Amino acid sequence: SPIFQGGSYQLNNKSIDISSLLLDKLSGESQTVVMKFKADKPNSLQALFGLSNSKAGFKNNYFSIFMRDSGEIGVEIRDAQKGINYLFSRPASLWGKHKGQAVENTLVFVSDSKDKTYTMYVNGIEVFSETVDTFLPISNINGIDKATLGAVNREGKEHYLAKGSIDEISLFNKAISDQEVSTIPLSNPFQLIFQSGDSTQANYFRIPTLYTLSSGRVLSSIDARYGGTHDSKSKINIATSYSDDNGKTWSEPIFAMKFNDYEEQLVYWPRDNKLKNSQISGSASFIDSSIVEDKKSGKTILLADVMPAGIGNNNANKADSGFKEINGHYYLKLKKNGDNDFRYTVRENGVVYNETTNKPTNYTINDKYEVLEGGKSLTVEQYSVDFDSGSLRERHNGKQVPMNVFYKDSLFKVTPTNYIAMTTSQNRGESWEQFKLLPPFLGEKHNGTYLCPGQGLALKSSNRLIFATYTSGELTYLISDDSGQTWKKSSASIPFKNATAEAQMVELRDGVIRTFFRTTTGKIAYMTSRDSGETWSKVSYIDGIQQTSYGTQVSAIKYSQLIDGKEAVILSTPNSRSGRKGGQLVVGLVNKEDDSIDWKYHYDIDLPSYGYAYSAITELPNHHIGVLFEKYDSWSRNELHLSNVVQYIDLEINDLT
Repeated sequence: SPIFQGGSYQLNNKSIDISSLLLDKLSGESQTVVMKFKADKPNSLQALFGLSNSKAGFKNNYFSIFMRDSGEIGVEIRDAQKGINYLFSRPASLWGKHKGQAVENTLVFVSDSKDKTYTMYVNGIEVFSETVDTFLPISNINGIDKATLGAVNREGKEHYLAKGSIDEISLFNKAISDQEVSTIPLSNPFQLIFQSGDSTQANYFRIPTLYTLSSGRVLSSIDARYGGTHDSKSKINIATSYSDDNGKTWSEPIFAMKFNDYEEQLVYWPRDNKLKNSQISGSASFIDSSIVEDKKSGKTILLADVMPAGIGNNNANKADSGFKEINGHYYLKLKKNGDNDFRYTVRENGVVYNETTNKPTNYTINDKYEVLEGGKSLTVEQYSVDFDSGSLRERHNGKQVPMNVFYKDSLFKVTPTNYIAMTTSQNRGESWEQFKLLPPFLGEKHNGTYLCPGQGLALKSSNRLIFATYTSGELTYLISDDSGQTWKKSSASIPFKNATAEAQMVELRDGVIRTFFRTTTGKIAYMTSRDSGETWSKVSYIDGIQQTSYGTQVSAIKYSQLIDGKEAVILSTPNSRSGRKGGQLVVGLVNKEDDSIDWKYHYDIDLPSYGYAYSAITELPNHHIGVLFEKYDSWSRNELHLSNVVQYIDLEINDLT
């Protein structure tokens, strides 16, 4: 079926000409390129493949498949006479190295004249799909006379010289279907747990977690993000999946926490500069999850932040908890439609009580935070979103759903601020219970704290459960000794105002906790408790790892085995002062005399220039390490709204050292 096939070409800053093999075979208006290639030391911008008009006066007449040392992939399709200059790309589409060896990437470009569409897949993932009104076949460019590997020949000179290798290349005079694409063999160093088109119906995912349960099951949680990769305000649900075989295969995702005020739509969110900041603005959401397992009860516990309709971090009421204190007890406040003030509370058995007239109403709130009148369920109409009119529209879709107090159309509404909720599973992640709000920890006039995403900590020698959270000026550890039925706080002051101090904990020895956390200084910080978390030391910093000024979540575990005769801690973080890239696992050996850590080994996840943001790590039952991570720069305004960049890998200790 192919018109051309070649192999083992080495690109060392000198192009290979293949004109007399390929050019005379190109025909018709549809084509497909399949390319298996390695590039572990790429130049800044380099072409892998070129079709050009190399004659003087025609320098803007070519097709190329190009890559950047940031991991971006794209095509150019240019014809000066037709007036067409197409450029399509997506960042963070590529792999560089895995376990000291160059990764073979599989690229498939489809040029389809019947539908007027250009489609790119890398490593089995669709990275762009672009329909045009004036279609330009790649073979139909005016005066093409060269086919080149490792450059584009423009006016006689090699432009975009490449470093790398093309192990295999094939061309077809056909636009192959999405069915035929799925049958091309792949050499992937990674797998997917959550992905576009699964049961969540979210097209985006952020904020991975991983935790190894006592049965050997590995559980993962994540943000299922509907309106692009934007934080709240937006539509976001919390989804989960588990593996019963050391991470080799994963279950179909379910919801741990979800709202029904807006539809679950799989949407292609715009990436152009005019529309990319569009944000879903009338929906409730959840954001940032954390997991722990409780030994005594056998329950699995998951917390996440909760945002009412149209609320997120920058518009949330900072001077209000959402609760009223009436003699040491806390009651959720509510505002009725037509009132200027919060005149109601939710008392015992969900009774809506009028604070102004001190009388109970005919309304109640159920365990699901839904409103009943005289025992009868009230409803609201659902919204859906679209870009059909050229901008974002949010509108009623004709479907009735239970009236919830976090919803925009509810007769009774909560304070517009941030909350924390918990759910539990009694079957290790196969189903999740209805969520319950946690109470305020810092008083009536203080907004909720922010949960640190990743793992809670279960102390080895006791029944103590701890979840780190942050707020302005401190880490607020939430402690429960009774399977999450009651909670208390433990504050640890930090020398930063308004930092995103996302924290993760390890147990060095019984009752001894070291917490590693994100700061605003470009260094990872730490503090120790020898108290089982009652009291905390001052702050110190890690040398040998760099972050940016705004910083990035760091994951941390205590390994179960000795390395070079000593106990070991493993950290996962970007190691770069420029952006969220240069991902590492760093292995530290503990000194038994003073609890200091000697960071002795630094393992390269991929190339220094390739994206790496938030991450999850766990020791798998077989002593391997599982890593689930954002493989892109999640801060950059150039890398927003990418699908299937949250990816999973498996490593062994001997790879790291």
